[PDB]
Parts: sequence; C-alpha cells; structure tokens
Amino acid sequence: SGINDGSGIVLGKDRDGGLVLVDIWKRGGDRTNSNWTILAKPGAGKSFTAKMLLLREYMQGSRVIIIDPEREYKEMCRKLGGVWINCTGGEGKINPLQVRLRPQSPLALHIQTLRTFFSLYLRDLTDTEKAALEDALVEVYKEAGITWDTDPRGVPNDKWPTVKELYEYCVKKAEENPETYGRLSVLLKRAAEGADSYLWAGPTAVEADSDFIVFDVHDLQNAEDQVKRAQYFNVLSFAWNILERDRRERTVLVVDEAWMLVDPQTPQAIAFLRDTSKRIRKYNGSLIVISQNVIDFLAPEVQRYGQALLDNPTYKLLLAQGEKDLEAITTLMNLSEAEHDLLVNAKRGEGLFVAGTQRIHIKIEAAPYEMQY
Amino acid sequence: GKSFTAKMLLLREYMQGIIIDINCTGGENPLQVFQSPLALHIQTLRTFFSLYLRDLTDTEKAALEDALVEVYKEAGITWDTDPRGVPKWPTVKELYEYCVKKAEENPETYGRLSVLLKRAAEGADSYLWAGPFDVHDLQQVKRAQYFNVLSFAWNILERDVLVVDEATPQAIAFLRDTSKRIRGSLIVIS
Repeated sequence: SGINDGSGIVLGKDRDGGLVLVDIWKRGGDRTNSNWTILAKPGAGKSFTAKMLLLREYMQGSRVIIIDPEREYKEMCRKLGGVWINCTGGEGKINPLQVRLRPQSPLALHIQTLRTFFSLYLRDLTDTEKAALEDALVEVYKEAGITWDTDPRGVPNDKWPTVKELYEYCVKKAEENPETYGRLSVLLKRAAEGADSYLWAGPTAVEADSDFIVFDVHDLQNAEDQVKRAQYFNVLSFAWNILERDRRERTVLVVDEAWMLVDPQTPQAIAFLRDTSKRIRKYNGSLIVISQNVIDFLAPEVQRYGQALLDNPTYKLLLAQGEKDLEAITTLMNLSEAEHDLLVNAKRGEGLFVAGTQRIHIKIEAAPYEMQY
Repeated sequence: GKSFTAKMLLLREYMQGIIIDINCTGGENPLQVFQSPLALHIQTLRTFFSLYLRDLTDTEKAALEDALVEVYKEAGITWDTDPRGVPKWPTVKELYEYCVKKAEENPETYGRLSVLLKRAAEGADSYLWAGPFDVHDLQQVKRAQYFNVLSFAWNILERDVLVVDEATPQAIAFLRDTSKRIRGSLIVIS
C-alpha cells in the first residue's frame, strides 16, 4: 500500500517498487513509540536488515547499543570506530554487583535486580535461601563501605564487592548457619572460583562511552542455559544503565536473540525487558527486539510480558518464519491469509513491514557503499 | 443483633469443652517470632509494619527488613537457631535504636523512618510493644494492634477456636491462611 513519511530513512521497496521511507521518531495517530520487533527463522535476513536500519539511523545521529550473542555486529562496530566489548574476555568483565539504575535507594533497587540475576543463575532456590542471599548481599556491600544512601555515581569500579566476597561471606556464615547457607555457598563457588568465575569474579573493566557500542556475548552460545540467561540479563542491565545515565535522544538499544533471556521460572527478566520498552520512550530512544523462537515469548509463564514485548512496538519486521512461529504470529497479530501466505513463501530480506496499523509487503536491500559494513 | 446471635452461638459452643475482641494493651511483642523460622516472621512483620506505618516507601520497606535482621543478630539469634531457645528476644526498642544509629549515615533511607518509630519505641504507642484478648481500648494504630493480636492468637493455636469480631491488603490475606491452615473453627463477624 506504500509507506512514505516526510523524511526518515529508506527501509526498502514496496510491492509497486516505490520507496518505503520511515521516520521512526514520529509521534501522532498510530505512531505511539519508536520500538521495533524483528522476527524470523535463522537465515531469513534479520541481522542484514537490522544492520541496514541501524547504519542508516546511526548516520542521522542515533547512538547505537547492541547485545550481540551472534557476533554479527563486530565488523560494523570496527568500520564505525565503536567500542566492541568481548564479555567473555577479561576486558569485557561486567560485575553484576556494581550498583546501577534499573528501568529511592540505589542499593535497594539494585538488590531487586540481583534477585532476578541470581534466580536466573541459581534455579530452584528455597525462600529461606533467597532471604539469606539478600541479607548476604547487604552485608557484603556494607563491608565494601556502601550503604543505603551511597550514590553509585561516586564509587570507583574496584570498590564494589564481587561474587567472590559474597561466596566467602556465605561460606563463613555457613559455619554457625550450615542449614540455610550451606548448599547456597557451594552454589556460589562455581561463580566465585570455578568454571564461571571468568564471567563475574572481578571489577567492571568497561567504560563504554561511545555512540556505537557492541556487547558481544558470542562465546556463551555453547554455555549452559542458566549461564546464557544470567549473563544476558547482567549485560542488558548494564547497557540499560548506560542509556539512562548519559541520556541523549534517539539512542537505539538492540537485543539480538532476545529469546535467550526467557526463563519460565524467572519471568522477571522478560518483564525487565518490557519495562525497558516502556521507559525508553522517556528518553526518546528505541528498543529493538530481534529474535527467532517466537513461541518462547508466548509460553504461559512469560506471555503476560512476552505478548506486550512483541506486540506493542509501533514498527515490526516479519520475515520468513518457522511453522510454529508462523501460527503463533498469525494468531497474535491477526494476520490475514494473504499476509500469512506472504510469510510462507518469503525470500531472504522480504516480508511484512508494520508501521502502527499499516502492514505492507516489503523487500529490503543495501546500497553498494553499505556493503563494507 | 449479631452480638446476640454470636453470643448464644458461643454460649452453646461453650456447652462442649481465645478470642480477639487479659487486657492485651500493655503490661502483663511483635519481634517475638529447610526453612529458618526467622524469615517467615519477617514476612509477618512486612504486613504488620505496613499496617502501622502508611506512606512507607519501598526503600524504607527494605531498610526496615535489614534493620530487623541486624537487631536479631545482635540479640544473638540468626538463621539456624531454634526459636524455642528464646525466653531475651529483641523488641521494637532495639529496632528503633538501631534505626537511629543508622540514620546518621543514611538519612534518606532511615531518616524519615526512625522518627516514624519513635512514637512506637518510647512514645504514644510504646506501652503496647516496647517490652518482652481485648483491644477495644484502642477504639492505623488499631488496625496494627488488631493484626498483631491476630498473629499472637493464631500462634497459640498453631502451637496447640478463634472469634474475629468486626473483622496493606496483605493483612486480609493473612486471614485466608489461618482460615485454611485450620487442621478449631474460625468465626468472623462484620
């Protein structure tokens, strides 16, 4: 049907070969936010399209922040002179316990964030254990000299406690409290000293202050699920903090392979993403969710958050879909049989573009000069 | 005539043989209390204090919990200790004192909290608790006292019939638990 805003960026071509041009910062009528949902099976063209969209928004002055488990955004980041953070290497160490603003006591809020972090990493923790874990975090902070009034802004990266201190506190308290701190301590040990210590046991090494930032969490794709999720959450909470502290307009936050964040037993992580999708409007930024495995967002435990997360954004790009994903999407977004079929037989980079209540056939393609990236 | 009906109800019930109205209003403690016993009670107290103090921020709601845990710690009881060993337990006074102690470095978090506990620690309300069932003497403070007694009266039976006359929403939730975890009967009039 054609979509052409005043100005904006070129997305691609419509069915009649005419230019689709979108201003994602528009407000008015059915343009209520600047968020995107990009969904498709692997190989469909998600990362290509997102690269185009991101490059063109960057060139118009948007800061870009990406969480990238695929290592799809490294080369772009290099071409643009942005900061590439390797989160599995020592230089990309992000300390979960370093207090940061979530989407009032900074410490109390951060402890609310840490409950989700540790529920993701340590699944199936008794309620006593959760209470005691929070007590332990409070005491470890207190020993590091940080209390309920302390402003995070002032504290140097190395003054924060780490999971090492938390582990040792729990072990010490497990002497006179073996029953409520025992298995807890043994579970923290893997992160403090064991095979996951390289992730979090040490001070934050990154000062990511740049208009193009990529958080590469690729070296985790063979890691266990709870590690994947806990680190994805930790990085997402850090990146959100970046957008909130130094708060220029039109910052685009990209969560690639967002399904990795979904956990039926800790739906709060996805709820955190949802909250991000709402609060980001307050800084005139954009949350872009990119993903396969759409059904993971629609499972009973998380659907309250997953549905809004996928469906509330003003802009959507649906490429070729997996069979289940296609049915769940067809239902969720009330696709017509024409639209459904469109998806069924869509070539790479082709599909449905949604802008508010407008939905049209689109084909995305790159200028030659955009190939370098 | 609900009081009459319930009166003869209780009278006939009496013919075969503990009720929120010993003038439990002062003289002759809401800090008296695998699964550590302390945590559960700390939950109880979330609702109790949410009843006494409205306007309570979430930061304050967490700082009060921390303070609680610490004051207990000073009393010498922690996570693994058996609450049948306590004759000795801390009281609202130690809590207030702690809060005042921490308010000098945490005025934003404990500042408007300590002054909130003054009246209950050694002021207008301290006769009720600051030391180690009828409440019509007190007719936010009444809802609070009523809830405290509800807890001390549910306990008796847990460690063993309850009339709940003229019966922070967690407060009404507590009810459903006691009224299901009966395994005496639970009478409610309103």
